[PDB]
Amino acid sequence: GDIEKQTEIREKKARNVMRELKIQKLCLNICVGESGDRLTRAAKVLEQLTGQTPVFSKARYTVRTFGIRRNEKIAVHCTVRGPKAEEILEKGLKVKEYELYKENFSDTGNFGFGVQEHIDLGIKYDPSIGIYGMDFYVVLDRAGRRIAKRRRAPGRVGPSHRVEREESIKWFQQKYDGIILPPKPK
Amino acid sequence: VKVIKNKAYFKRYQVKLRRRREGKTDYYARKRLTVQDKNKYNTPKYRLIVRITNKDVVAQLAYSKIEGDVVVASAYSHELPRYGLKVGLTNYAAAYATGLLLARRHLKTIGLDSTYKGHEELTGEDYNVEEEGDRAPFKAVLDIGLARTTTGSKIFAVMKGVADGGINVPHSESRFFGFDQESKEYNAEAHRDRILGKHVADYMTYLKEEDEDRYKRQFSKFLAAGLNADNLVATYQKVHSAIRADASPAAKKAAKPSKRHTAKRLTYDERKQRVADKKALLLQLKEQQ
Amino acid sequence: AKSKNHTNHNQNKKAHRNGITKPKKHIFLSMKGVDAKFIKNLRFSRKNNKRQ
Amino acid sequence: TNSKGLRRGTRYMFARDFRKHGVEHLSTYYTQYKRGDLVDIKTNGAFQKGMPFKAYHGRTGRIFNVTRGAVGIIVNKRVRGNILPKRINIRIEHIKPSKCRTDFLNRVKSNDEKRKAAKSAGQPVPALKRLPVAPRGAHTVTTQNNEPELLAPLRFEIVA
Amino acid sequence: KATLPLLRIIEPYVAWGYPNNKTIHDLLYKRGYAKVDGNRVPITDNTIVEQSLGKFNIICLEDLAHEIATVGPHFKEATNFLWPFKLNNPTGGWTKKTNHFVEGGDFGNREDQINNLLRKMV
Amino acid sequence: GRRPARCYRYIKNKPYPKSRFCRGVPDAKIRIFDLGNKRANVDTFPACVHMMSNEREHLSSEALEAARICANKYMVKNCGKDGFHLRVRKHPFHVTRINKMLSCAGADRLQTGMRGAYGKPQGLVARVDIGDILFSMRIKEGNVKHAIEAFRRAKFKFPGRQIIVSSRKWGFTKWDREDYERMRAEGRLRSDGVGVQLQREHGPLTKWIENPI
RNA sequence: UCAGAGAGGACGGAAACCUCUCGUAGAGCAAAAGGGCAAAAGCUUGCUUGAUCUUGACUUUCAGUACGAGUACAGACCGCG
RNA sequence: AGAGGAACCUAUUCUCAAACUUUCAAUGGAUAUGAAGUUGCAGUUUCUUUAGUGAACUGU
RNA sequence: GCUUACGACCAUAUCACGUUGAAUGCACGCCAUCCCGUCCGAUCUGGCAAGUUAAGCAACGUUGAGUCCAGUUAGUACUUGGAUCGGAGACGGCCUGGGAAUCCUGGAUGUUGUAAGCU
Repeated sequence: GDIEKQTEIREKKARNVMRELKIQKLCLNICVGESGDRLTRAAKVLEQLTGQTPVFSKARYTVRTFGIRRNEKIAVHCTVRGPKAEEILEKGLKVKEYELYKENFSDTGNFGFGVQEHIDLGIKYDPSIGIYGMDFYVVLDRAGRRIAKRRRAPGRVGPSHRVEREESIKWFQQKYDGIILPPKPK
Repeated sequence: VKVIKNKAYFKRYQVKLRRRREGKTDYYARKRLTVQDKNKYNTPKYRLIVRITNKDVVAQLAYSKIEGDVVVASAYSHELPRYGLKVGLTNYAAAYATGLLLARRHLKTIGLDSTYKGHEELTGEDYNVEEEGDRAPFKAVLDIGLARTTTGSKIFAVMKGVADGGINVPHSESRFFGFDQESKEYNAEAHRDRILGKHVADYMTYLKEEDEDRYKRQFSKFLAAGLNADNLVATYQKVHSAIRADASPAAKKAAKPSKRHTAKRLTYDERKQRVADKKALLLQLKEQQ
Repeated sequence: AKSKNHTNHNQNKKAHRNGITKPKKHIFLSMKGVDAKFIKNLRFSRKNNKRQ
Repeated sequence: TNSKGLRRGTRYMFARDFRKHGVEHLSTYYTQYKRGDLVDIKTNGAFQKGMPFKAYHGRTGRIFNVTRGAVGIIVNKRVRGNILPKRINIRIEHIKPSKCRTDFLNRVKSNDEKRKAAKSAGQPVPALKRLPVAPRGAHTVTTQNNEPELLAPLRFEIVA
Repeated sequence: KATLPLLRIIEPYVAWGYPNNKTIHDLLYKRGYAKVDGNRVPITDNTIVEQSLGKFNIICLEDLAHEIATVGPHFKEATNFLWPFKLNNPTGGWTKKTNHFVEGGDFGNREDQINNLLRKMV
Repeated sequence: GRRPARCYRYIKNKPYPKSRFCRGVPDAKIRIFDLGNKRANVDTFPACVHMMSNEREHLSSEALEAARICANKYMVKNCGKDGFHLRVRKHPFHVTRINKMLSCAGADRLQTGMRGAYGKPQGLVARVDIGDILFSMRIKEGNVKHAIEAFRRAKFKFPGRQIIVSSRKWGFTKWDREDYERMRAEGRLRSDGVGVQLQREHGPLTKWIENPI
């Protein structure tokens, strides 16, 4: 009896216009593992790819195995929002052949992948620069996330308004006709 | 994975103050803003609260007590349509007008408006109400809340409006619009233009030249109100003149009857009855499954 | 020949022998240690009040 | 022998109450203090400036000076066979108004008001002295629905 | 309530109780002394009583006895006018003097048995 | 050699547990604390016997283990390993101290007298009070005689006086046998291995349904 | 906003860096221990020299001496905002 | 020490703390309980306040 | 019966899941020329008003956890003062007065001030 009305009202609410999943941001990372010319060239690569200067991340500790010293710049990262983010994500998914694994999506509703060589991203190779691999991470979220991020009177997003793994997977499949490969042999 | 928010966690948890939990009051700054020296005893210390909502500007005068602040005067941008403006009630010009309205209103109320007229010629130059006669000018200290203190902010626009209205608000021109942080120079002409809304008219013209559709999408209700890029400055000047001419608060209406719109809390008997009904239903389902 | 031997045995008895003397009642009249600005203003006020 | 530091042995004395740490509520500063008032001293560990000495914690004193954010207090301290009226400058956060004196002031106000009212109305002067509770007077107790119960001591039982 | 705590404090060293008419009259007549200018003066005449308590309308040993027995408005003056009674040791002796009355001893509140004790002591 | 127990018999000092301040404490002699059919279900052993102390003294780990072995051997030989469940309800946590002194001729040359006489750890003893339960055991009603005889044999290994009694409770649980039976028949007591848990009323009816009480 | 946990991402692994959730302080605050601290007293950063000149009062030890340390003011000239 | 999902999680369980504690006595410490007080009126101040606004003082 | 600004007490106010939300309002929201700040108009800042109660927020629901109050524990534990009191002692009771706290049980789930507004 009342279950039918409850279910139909829930579906109608879910069909609200403010609940659309959208690409909140795309984060590009390159951990070169050391400082100097290689790091500078990786920063050059990222600048070429996105169009905005990246930021250098420094080591937090010292590890002899990694040859890494504390406070040394070892990574270059950037964050892109909007149509440029969509274009770069499309290029990355073309490189990955629009194929992803079930385990690549996080329980919160984001997902990432990596490219071994940035030449595959439609960037002309430069002998001076070289070849760099990089990490793509797409963070999706609906409108209204500003509640949790604004300075004045932050709140917490409602459970129904939060995103989930299978919803992110459906978004990926529908937008990009993405393929979900079988889990990798453990 | 070990559960973090467990019984012991909740037993030991201490909740912050209500307004800090609500993220609405900064108590560190409040203590310094509101506490009066003990050798001045119960003499009120006056604070000019400035707040900007998504659609309105709120300016208030208050002083603190053990059982809550005492607001003595207030002025809102949504109250400007009585002095003209129907739209753009949040921009720099609206903020300055609201501040001026608050200042004139409270000076009228406490009977000092005739003695202190403030700066009646908009020029954008820094103005500090100078003491006249024996009665010193009314004094208030600015309270911005959680707003960021950037150069040319509308909170400082409201503060400038109040100071021009003629209330002694200690301040410096550093964070007014037209102050160059690099060269530390103050452009009174630029500040006056921003107060009069020339930036809004410039944006109107820019969008009109660029694209008609975007211009309409951006200034839809401005056009409906009949405000274009050649009338806004005069409109703001007229608004200032009207505010200075009259500043008494609007009259109050009658109290309409009220009816419950929300659910009322169940009683003890109702709750126990619901418990019994759920118990019976669950037993029925268990038997039938 | 240890000779430290601290104690508080008979001290309360000695103190109460002559009674415990409570503070006088004029100690609250002096303005010693009061704010200099307030004392200055008080001096000015007292200097000027007309006797009749 | 013990060390003679300022805060020796104040581990629990200067600590905050359980689930009571953090920001200090502002009625503490809004409270009005005037010279001649009585105040209790209770150190607030969260404010390391203007702290009273441990020997004055929990003691009541009289204000003799009111500065910007502190007060001078005269507190009695026992030193051998004399009680010294020591003067201490304590900040507001370590201070709380004393209620004994305000209760006495209320009683005096009520006494004066009753006397004035009776005199104006022509009544005799009423009694305005606190009296020790007198022994209970004579009365009668009824057993209706309250019949006495016979009580006897109980036997010992091995409660394993 | 302002005197019972004192009795509890001094329980081990005193025997006290509720005096009766005969006890009060015997105490006042046989062992009555007045504090007159700091001097212990035997009360052999009603004029001695009247000189000190005449202001409060107590003029005779009977008036003093009534004041004491009924706890009149001038009980304080009436009693403080009397020198502390200096009683004789009871004829028959004590019992323990180191245990409460309920323990079969002597100290503490013996209620109306103080009259029995005073019939020997006085 | 170990000092006589009479030296550390009575409780005189404050508790001295092994902690960061007291280091180099030798391991206590008694390690095992639950013997017999310890993994028994709650209903296997409804009868229960306690062995209380009548002295405020120190029960050495040595004495505790001696009594443990004595009772365990007696019960293993008389009733089988799986017929009882014995629980030593007292853990040695108090540390005693010894101020060692040389006992040879001419020792006075190197002896330090009473100067700086603070001792070093010697052993672990269990502080006991009047009414404290030293040993407890749960068995079948047909083995109470063996229980009492075992506790009798064991008590002579402890200093002072001990009293052997039979408890009205259901085994080691906290309910008298009649109330335990009634509550279990009702469904208010859920098995907790050796013991049981009370299933209180309040809470969500969703978990209520899993066991309607 | 910390310690830490969970879940994701080329080389990258238990451990490099990036991302999102949770996180009452379980971190950090030069040092011993104990108090205190969450739009801070912690981290990042801008500007600075109040770690300056001057006299009294007071607390601590206490004989109510001194030194040392500290507290609340008063006068001057400044720093940040 | 087992119980329900080798470790792990959950709910339990036996026994403890001079340098553990949510809670917390009895004894104990301190302050106040009027004339050096309470109400008003009528003056002073260069202190304080936008302001007789306060604070304090003064008065045969 | 509610909304906002500023508050007082600082969980009876917190936390989890869910239902509802009239009007004002708050909020999300659109844009980024200008002021302003960022790797990034995400935050901050500025100009706006197409759209939404989806979230925040408010009210309500839960034999909800927590918190708070009360009962019970119990005249119990402990304790002031007394004894040429019992006992080898450890300790124990009696006389004289104070007098708790867990488990467990039941109930409550913010109150309120100034100013402005809706109904």
